[PDB]
Amino acid sequence: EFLHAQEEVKRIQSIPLVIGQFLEAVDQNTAIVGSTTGSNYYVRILSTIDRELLKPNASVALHKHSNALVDVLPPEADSSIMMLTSDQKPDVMYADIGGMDIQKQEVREAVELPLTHFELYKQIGIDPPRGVLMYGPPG
Amino acid sequence: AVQKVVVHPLVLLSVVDHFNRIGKVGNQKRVVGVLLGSWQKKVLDVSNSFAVPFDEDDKDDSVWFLDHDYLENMYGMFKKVNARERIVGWYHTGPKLHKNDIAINELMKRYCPNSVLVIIDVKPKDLGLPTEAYISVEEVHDDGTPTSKTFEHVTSEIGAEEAEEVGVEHLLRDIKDTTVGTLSQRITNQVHGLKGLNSKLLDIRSYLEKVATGKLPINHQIIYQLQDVFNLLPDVSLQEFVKAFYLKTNDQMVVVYLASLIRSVVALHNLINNKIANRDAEKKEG
Amino acid sequence: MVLESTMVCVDNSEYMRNGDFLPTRLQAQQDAVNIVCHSKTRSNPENNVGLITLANDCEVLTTLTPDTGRILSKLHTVQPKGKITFCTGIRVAHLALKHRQGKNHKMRIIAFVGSPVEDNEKDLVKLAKRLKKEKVNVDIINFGEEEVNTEKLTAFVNTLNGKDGTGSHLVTVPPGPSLADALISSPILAG
Amino acid sequence: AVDTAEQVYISSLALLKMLKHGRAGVPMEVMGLMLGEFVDDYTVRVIDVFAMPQSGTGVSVEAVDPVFQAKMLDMLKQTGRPEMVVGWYHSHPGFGCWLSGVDINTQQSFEALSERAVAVVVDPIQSVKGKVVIDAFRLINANMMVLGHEPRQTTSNLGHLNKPSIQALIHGLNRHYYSITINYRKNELEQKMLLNLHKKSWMEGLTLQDYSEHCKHNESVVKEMLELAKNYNKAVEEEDKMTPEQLAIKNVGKQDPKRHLEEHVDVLMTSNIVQCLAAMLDTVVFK
Amino acid sequence: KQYEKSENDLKALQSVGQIVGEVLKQLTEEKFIVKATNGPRYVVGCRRQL
Amino acid sequence: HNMSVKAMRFPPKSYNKDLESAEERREREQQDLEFAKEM
Amino acid sequence: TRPANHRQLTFEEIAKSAKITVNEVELLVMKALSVGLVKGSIDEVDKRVHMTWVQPRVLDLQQIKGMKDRLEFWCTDVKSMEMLVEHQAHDILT
Ligand SMILES: Nc1ncnc2c1ncn2[C@@H]1O[C@H](COP(=O)(O)OP(=O)(O)OP(=O)(O)O)[C@@H](O)[C@H]1O
Ligand SMILES: [Zn+2]
Repeated sequence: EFLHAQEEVKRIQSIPLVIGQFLEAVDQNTAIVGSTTGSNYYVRILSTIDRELLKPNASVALHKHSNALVDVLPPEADSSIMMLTSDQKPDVMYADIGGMDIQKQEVREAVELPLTHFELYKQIGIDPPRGVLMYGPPG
Repeated sequence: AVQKVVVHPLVLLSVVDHFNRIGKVGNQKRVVGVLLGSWQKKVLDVSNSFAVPFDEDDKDDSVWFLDHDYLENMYGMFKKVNARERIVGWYHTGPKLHKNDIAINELMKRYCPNSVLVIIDVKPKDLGLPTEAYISVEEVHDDGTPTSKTFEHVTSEIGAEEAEEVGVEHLLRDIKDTTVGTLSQRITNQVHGLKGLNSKLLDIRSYLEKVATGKLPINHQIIYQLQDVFNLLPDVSLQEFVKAFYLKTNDQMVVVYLASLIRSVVALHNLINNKIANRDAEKKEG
Repeated sequence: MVLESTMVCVDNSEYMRNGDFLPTRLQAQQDAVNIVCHSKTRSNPENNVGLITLANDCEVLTTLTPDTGRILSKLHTVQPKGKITFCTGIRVAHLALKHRQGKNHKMRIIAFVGSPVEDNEKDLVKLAKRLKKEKVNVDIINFGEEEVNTEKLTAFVNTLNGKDGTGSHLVTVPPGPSLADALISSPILAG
Repeated sequence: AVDTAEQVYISSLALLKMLKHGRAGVPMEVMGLMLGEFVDDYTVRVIDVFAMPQSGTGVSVEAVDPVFQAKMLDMLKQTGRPEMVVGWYHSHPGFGCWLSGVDINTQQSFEALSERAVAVVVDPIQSVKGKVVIDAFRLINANMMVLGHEPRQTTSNLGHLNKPSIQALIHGLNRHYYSITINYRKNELEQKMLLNLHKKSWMEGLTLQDYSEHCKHNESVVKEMLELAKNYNKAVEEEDKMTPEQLAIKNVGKQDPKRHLEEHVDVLMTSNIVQCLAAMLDTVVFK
Repeated sequence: KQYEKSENDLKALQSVGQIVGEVLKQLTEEKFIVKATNGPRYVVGCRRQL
Repeated sequence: HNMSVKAMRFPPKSYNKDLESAEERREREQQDLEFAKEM
Repeated sequence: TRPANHRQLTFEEIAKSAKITVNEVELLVMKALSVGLVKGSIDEVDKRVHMTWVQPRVLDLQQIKGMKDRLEFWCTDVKSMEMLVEHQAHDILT
């Protein structure tokens, strides 16, 4: 009998689905989200959601009227998608840049050297840099 | 050529209701009609159908008629309401392969290239799937007739669809052997499966009925597969079957041992989670 | 008007293959079918005229329709060639008339025979008493050439209008390639 | 008069025609007619549904073609069996159900022929198994609304059983149309021939399932299951601590060993026992 | 003809808007995710032929 | 494991009422629902 | 003719039954495996070949007796092994 009710509840996650973003929960299985409409709400949630899939800053799904949690989402951003890598390389060689021996090697140390050789920074523990600024005259 | 067919519950009932609506004839009428649908990615599909007016006399049972005007107007209405939907073949109600069902296909093959027929069941009982589809093949061959043509059965199954499953599971409401765990396969194929092998053992016994008494043609094209079965009966128990068999059983039971080894400890932890819910509730509440 | 439906059974047999009557047999009996279906059409707008044959392959060349453009289109380069099989002509003439839009119609069939028949008279008296059990009046009009003083047909029409049938006729073929309009001017005048 | 106990018997097939025709052209309000026998003053048993093709682009219930339903009407009269026109439908697609102002006018065109024509809405999105969202309605007279007189004169405890949906109750629900409690008609003739035919395997349980990779997969769970058992060697260790309601809220960011653990024991169990038994029936059945 | 041209507006006044949107990405074959020129982001489907 | 099941289920107690939602807040839901339905 | 128990003949037996010498029976059976009428492996050092598949021939109403009998008690092994499944697997699902 119970398994008739079990899959029965998921009709609300039909298709007219609006998007919020998870913020926190008061307790177990009742929470607070931040809508893409700009306002925030105290909402309820579907029980079958693995709650441990929540909170990087979770893209969640809201019912359009009853305004409660529906579904957890894979991430999305509508900026430069990801630099599509085929027709996206600005075909500039390192040899195209002449006369930047210090700074090109130095930024190589700062960016992709901890990317690959991470466990030297980890093992010696020299705190690889979080972000990097570069400036100067234009051109 | 044609891999298999896709049959829907909508066409499945959409024959049976017509057998009901001509069920008032009492005496004899086969439900023959026009089978509609597509075939894509070398997969046959059956989506819509209707039935044609048909009569038949037992004397001179080589005479059939399809009102092809009724075939044109209603299928024009069907292409009109649905340009996606088209013809896919035909069907007859198929108790036992009636005899006009050699040319019904040759009568209306001018519409569909692989003008497929479908035998259905009117009184549903078997230990399998009572849905049949043939296909037309012809032969200028071997020894039966210089004009020879016999249907060959393509494998047949009931195609499901997300649209129709709401109506299917809605209109079941009776019983459904879900909770697919350690015993779904046991009953859908290990209980039902060996009895599946029962009838397949029985059908070669039904062919064995001609040792000296049955029909007059003897074998020709039966016995290569028959010799192939007993030729290809599997290997006997003398080598590593029992060895490597004991090896791999002897490895699978390790994993079983670990799983049972965890499960008890889990439920024990759960009982400790109950005794905290007992001992510090009896003094607190009373 | 009166309820019937005309189902003409053309003769596409291999003995219907000369230019004996005027133009051709094909245009002669074809335009015979055209003027009698204009007769049945203008006498009653409900009647539909389709053509079946009694050949080796009794094809529904045209579906039973009140339109005649399919009849005129298919009867051009129709190739009326084949082995005649009249023993299935009775059932292929009858079961279509049970396939029709109304069994309330008068079951009326014209039949064209212009070939030597190899039926059994026992078989067509079984089918003839079958048509006694089915209450069907068929007026057979003979074309072409045939076994003269048409053999097995007088007994078939006689065993068709028997048991108070008494309304059917057998227009026999004259063995002269005349103009065939006056050959069929009597069935268009009286039954 | 009526007793608001109107008990519509429909079908087993008409539901399927409504879902298919309501589903294939779903974002437009598709429509059509209802073709069944009109039984007595209270009930109606409509056995068949045939759909009408649309007119043009536009979500509408635009017009009927009485040419089309005329030839369609006599089509089955001269092929199948005669039936009777009774009602009609449309499709509020992902709405639920009500009578719109457009729906009520073409309704009002259909009650003029027979006073007991039927307004039918299907909603083929919000329907899963036990949900169908049908609720056939019919107009109530706005004359009696001006009378202030309560219609339909309830003599049976059969009407006020279901409670009305609020999206219908926004609409003319209690002022312009009423609901009807319905059911369906099914038989054993249909039940077995769909139950024994939907999910049936063939010889699959009598197979081996990738005999070099069944055991390889049997490692491919155990390997991460060990470290998940290290989380299980982790999470118990913060008990006799802060109250487990805090251990209920607090564990919605990071994974538990507890549920994830008992998952894989079930998985590795059922994965192994089926291959183990299926591997051994063939040793006797085959030689 | 004057009644026919005014019969063109007897039904021609019935087209509805088709709010100008933009495709963000596509979740599954029928699950889509968009955002119009208005505000928030929605989850949406299409027609089966388009 | 079976005994860790059979010894386990004595705890299950003091499960007094599975209250669905409410009564008076249901009357307020049909009340404000009646306001939006007339609206 | 040899059953599926052994079906392992030797080159001396080909040199007896076909009276063809030791140094030509291997060239005979390499040609036989190239044509594909028989399918079996060739050992050289134990002078035996492991023939597995034979080309199917035709047969009279007498071989169907032996195939019928090897079928008949093969039915009841399915009945017998299935009987434990129905009996022991009875309470798992009624
Ligand atoms: N080896 C080089 N070193 C420095 N500049 C170079 C070199 N080769 C070419 N240039 C020129 O210097 C310019 C630097 O390009 P870039 O766009 O990086 O300038 P920028 O430092 O980003 O200044 P801006 O921000 O104004 O563009 C290029 O446009 C190029 O023409
Ligand atoms: Zn509507």
